[PDB]
Amino acid sequence: SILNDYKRKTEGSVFWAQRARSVMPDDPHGLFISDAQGVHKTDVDGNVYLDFFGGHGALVLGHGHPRVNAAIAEALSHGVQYAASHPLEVRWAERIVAAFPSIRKLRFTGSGTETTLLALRVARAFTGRRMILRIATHYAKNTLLIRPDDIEGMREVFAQHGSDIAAFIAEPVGSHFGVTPVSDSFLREGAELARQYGALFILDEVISGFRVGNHGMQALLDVQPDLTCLAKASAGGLPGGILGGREDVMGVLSTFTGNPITAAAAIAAIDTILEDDVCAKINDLGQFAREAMNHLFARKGLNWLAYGRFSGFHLMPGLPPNTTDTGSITRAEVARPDVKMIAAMRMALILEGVDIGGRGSVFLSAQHEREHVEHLVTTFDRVLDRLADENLLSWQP
Amino acid sequence: SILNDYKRKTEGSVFWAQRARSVMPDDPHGLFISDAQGVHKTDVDGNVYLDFFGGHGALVLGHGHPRVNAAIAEALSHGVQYAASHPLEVRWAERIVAAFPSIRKLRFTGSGTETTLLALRVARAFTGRRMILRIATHYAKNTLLIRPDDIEGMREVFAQHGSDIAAFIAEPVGSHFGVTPVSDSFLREGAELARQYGALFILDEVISGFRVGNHGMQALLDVQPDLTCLAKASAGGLPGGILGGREDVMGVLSTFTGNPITAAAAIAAIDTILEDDVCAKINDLGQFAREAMNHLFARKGLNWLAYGRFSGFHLMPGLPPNTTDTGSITRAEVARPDVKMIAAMRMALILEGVDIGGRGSVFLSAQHEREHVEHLVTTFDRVLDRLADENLLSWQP
Repeated sequence: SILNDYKRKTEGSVFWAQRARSVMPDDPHGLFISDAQGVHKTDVDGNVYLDFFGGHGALVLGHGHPRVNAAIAEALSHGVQYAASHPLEVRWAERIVAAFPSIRKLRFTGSGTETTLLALRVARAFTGRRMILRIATHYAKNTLLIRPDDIEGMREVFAQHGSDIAAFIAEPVGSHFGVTPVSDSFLREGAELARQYGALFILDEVISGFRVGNHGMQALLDVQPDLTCLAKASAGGLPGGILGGREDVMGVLSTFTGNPITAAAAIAAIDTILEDDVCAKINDLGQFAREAMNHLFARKGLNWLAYGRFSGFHLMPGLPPNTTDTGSITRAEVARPDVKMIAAMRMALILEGVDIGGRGSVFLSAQHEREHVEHLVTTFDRVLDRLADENLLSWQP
Repeated sequence: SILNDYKRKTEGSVFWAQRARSVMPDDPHGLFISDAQGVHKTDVDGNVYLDFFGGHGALVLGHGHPRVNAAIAEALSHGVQYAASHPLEVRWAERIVAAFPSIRKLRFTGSGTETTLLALRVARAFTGRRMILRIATHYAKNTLLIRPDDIEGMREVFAQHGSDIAAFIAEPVGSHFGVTPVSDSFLREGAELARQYGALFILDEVISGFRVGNHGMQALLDVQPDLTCLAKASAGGLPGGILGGREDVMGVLSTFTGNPITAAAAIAAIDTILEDDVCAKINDLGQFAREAMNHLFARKGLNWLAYGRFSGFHLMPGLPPNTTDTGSITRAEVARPDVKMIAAMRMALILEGVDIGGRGSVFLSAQHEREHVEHLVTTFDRVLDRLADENLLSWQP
């Protein structure tokens, strides 16, 4: 079986998973990783994998890009781990202001989490209002919830509550870079409704920043958010966040200090992304990968769909591969894929030497090539056959 | 003047502060740091400072301890920046469970902020209750506030609201490691009130962990918190946090994955702290420093007080140095020190080659010695004379 093959391939991860279970809360064991470089990683058993998810978006340039690692090495040699005032942080900030037209002034934070938290406090401070509107992910007294793409629900929320809404906060593309898609038009209307009711619009660009393009998702949306949240690729793949925005709104900021090692990584990563035309190349690769996967599903006679935008894709078992409207995903109308099937899919991919994320998600990096995507297609072909072998596939759409 | 001497000593920091002001929200310029090692740091002008605050508590072992840096270097050479499953994270977790008797199971987080946030969500999940009790710092519909050491206010809060309180969360020693002191007895009573009303008790050990002793502040309090928050020294001085606690409460956990570089630093730092008896040595140094500073104030005829516990101290201008009850600080009865005086104090210390934190706070590390504390005393003697020179000191208690 897939499961027994997987356990036999990863006996060292089984060993470590047992030690982990004794000190952490509690289906099949996860993969313990010992090394990574480029677009490959190695587990504790010495198996090598082609990696399509390591970093969860934070590694736009792949594992250990030489320019980033050289900057980190030089910064480490000076011995400063934290500083509120450091030249590298200023140079990092200069890149962020230059990239995002809406970001006039910024503050560094310890994490993406602290950034969105700080953004809400700043919105409440600046407006004096108490309530925050956010988009529902699955379906907190000052939290209002709205389903993605539910324009009419959003209008009723503002009509009933708009004068008490400090801000509307939204992640573009969709939750977790598009697992639940949200339309650009829904974000633009929410920004307009926010302005008309005196609420701020906070755009969470923690994943989109320095991935979808050189000036953020907000440039693609033609929207000027009052506040922008950044981290991940905008921090060179290292820990830390950035809250940026309008001068007047950021003025309300007039324990985390600052991280010069992260700043060194961010300067090198941003310059490489700009110089090497990385966002365009991974956007093209993402479109190639979605088209190749949907052609594979069609070839095999399977009602699966590869969906998404930019340098990522996601899989929805149960929709036909020629599907163009992802509304049934956004509206949570598609049946949840069988959890045993998804687990076996992830295990079978690992048996073939490939790893992806979650229930079937992929990020592409600057170091992936079309040849790697073709290897993913060939591997998925075999994985689907093995799922069929174990009666884990359904064919009704 | 102090101010003009300071500007002349730090002209390179003036240069960088100008570039910083163009990209960040907006009294005197901060010190831009280029290098650090041991208990010293260097600014962009090449001035060297004896450092009593770098890391804000996170550097229990000083700047660039050789054992920690060797571990970080070895971990970096393998190229893995993030992993949910990595052997070093398991070994790090084994140290945390071994150190804290209350921590049976733990989850790693991206930051101290994410840890206290996650702790509140876990408390609400486990209890089903909506409200959180925390201690007031200066004097959020589900947030209840109580002043430090206000036992009677705490009882009334529980009488009026206790069945809806998911948790009482408190930082030991006091806000920012004792700037506003809170008594151990107040924490013990709050833990008892929490249990009796079905609320969880969350102890924020982000600063106390692996600083006050080898088994946390909770061992010194004889309290078994349901959840413990850790970061800073418990993460080897590197980014990341840890939420630990009771098996049943952590069971409610059954985007951050894990950081093997932080784990490498934490293993090395914890082992060094344990092996080298560091907590006892910096507790002794902290007591020495408070006594030496209060003797200095007495010698000079000044009504200033050095207060605090463990490896830190804080300064309260306006209280006599023989003061033993810090209740007037806890009750916010002491007048706020003049902001011009505090700024000049910090600048004058820098002119003498020393740096401290905030409005007069100090952390001591494993690499500080009594000789360094004596140099701080001698330097403060001169700084106080210069404050008097500029009519910045008041002598009424």
